[PDB]
Amino acid sequence: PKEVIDMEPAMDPVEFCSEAFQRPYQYLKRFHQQQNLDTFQYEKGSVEGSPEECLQHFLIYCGLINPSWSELRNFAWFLNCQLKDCEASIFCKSAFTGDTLRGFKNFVVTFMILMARDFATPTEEDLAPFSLRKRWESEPHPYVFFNGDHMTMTFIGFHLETNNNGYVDAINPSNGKVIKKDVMTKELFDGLRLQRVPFNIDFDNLPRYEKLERLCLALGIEWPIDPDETYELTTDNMLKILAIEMRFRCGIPVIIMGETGCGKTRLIKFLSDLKRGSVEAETMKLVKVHGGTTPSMIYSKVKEAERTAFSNKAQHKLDTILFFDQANTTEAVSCIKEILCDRTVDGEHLHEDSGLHIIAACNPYRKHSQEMILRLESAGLGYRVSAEETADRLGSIPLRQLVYRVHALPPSLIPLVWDFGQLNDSAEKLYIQQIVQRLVDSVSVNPSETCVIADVLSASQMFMRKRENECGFVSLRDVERCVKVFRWFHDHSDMLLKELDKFLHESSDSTHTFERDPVLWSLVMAIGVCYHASLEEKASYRTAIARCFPKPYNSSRAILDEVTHVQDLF
Ligand SMILES: Nc1ncnc2c1ncn2[C@@H]1O[C@H](COP(=O)(O)OP(=O)(O)OP(=O)(O)O)[C@@H](O)[C@H]1O
Repeated sequence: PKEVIDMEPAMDPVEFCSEAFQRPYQYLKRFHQQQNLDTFQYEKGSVEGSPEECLQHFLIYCGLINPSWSELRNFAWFLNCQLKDCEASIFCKSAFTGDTLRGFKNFVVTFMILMARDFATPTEEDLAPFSLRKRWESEPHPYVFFNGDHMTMTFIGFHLETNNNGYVDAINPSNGKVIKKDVMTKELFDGLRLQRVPFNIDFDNLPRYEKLERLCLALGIEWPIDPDETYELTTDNMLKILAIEMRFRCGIPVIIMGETGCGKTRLIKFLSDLKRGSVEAETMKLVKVHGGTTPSMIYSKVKEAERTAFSNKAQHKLDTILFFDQANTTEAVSCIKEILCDRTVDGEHLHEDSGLHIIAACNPYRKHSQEMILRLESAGLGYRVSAEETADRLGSIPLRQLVYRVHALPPSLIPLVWDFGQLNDSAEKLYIQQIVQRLVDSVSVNPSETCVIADVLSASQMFMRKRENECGFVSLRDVERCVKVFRWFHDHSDMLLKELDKFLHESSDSTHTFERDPVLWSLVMAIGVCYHASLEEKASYRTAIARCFPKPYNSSRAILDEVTHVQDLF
């Protein structure tokens, strides 16, 4: 649109005449100039508005400098869905019968623009179109939703704090951000407190049952039941799940941006089982996408997913989900593009009344450090094909040097990706503790040493992050692979220590003739095998992990001699 307004139609005649554009444009027409929206809107007709001026309105309220037609379509579709929920609620009639809820609808549209800023506004030289992430989940995500079945709403992701001029402003939790001055009138605030709206709630100090009730209301689930409670449900995860649900229930394609460390599959499975509750039908459908996947199997799997989608919907009245993990490593990433962006599989249209939501993932596009590139090229014999002559690149850089071998994400997906988070390590250690308490089975193993195990796991993870390069971003993937290693080492830690003492007695002096913990030595083995085995700067790791170790192995020499002794034992 930005490059047609000057020289000149532009809008689709059948789409302007559609409600998905007429309703947002009608509301924007009434709101651009200042009129009370108490009048009855959405006549189920076509207003005397022009497609050109409609495009002008959506441009001046889209904010981003150079929007494609896809981004305008996303904005308008999202805004239409949200205003449809607003009209479906009895709050317009609530204001009519209250006669003092004035200023409610201007706040409604302003907050709509805010959450649209959230949703339909994203944004090395060749990685610049991809790695340049202006907004992360470490940003304000003000969210409001209208719960269909009942008459209670949910205001998540922000706070309402009394302003100095008598008003109430949007203050984000855990810090001070004073965005959106003068958004509402105090009569709306009074009517809201008359309506007992759950506004300005810090969800970090609310019970699991109550937060699940808040979700089920927000997720529109009636008679909620709690399917899983072994996963911590923080505020940011709530923001993510509501973001996904809004995205795929309004119509926006939902591509997921994040690294392997972040928990994405777990969260979507959580959402799917919350939607399902107790039916035995297969709702979530994981698809493992990898660097040998060709379009035939993706097309076939999507077809079978839509088949099982009819199966679920027609005779269960349920909504299912199909998921793709790291759906970027395939040379057929664009196949995922036509699957999800324009709703067409292998040239065949995907039915909106079938009942199915497609969610795909993506890896972050970032080049390795030159230090580990030297490490790789020096791994004995160098690579067969050098970088200048590698055919499978994305730009001027081979996939061999990237942190994930990921091909160029096609356009019309860049305006769609949105990051889940970097796993800031504030909740990393808690998840590690949960894993090490769930899968170690330490009912009677070590009442307090489990804290030490989790802490040294987090310390090693921080060592991995506190270094310019990493193997493959094995964050929260090597820990859930090494808890099992630790459990195995403890399970056989009985004859191992006996053989250790025998070997050290029959082949060494009295220095290695001391008792060792069945756990701490097992911890030394787990760190030696999962983490200390791979990296080539082992001295630094030995000196930077000896801190979290207790008295027997306070230094690097102790850890090294223990690992070497066990290798010699085997
Ligand atoms: N002039 C227009 N007026 C209204 N909507 C438009 C206009 N042009 C495009 N759109 C909207 O843009 C959306 C995306 O466009 P479309 O799928 O044709 O993109 P594309 O350029 O073919 O995609 P890609 O290059 O990613 O394959 C369509 O669903 C359509 O509704």
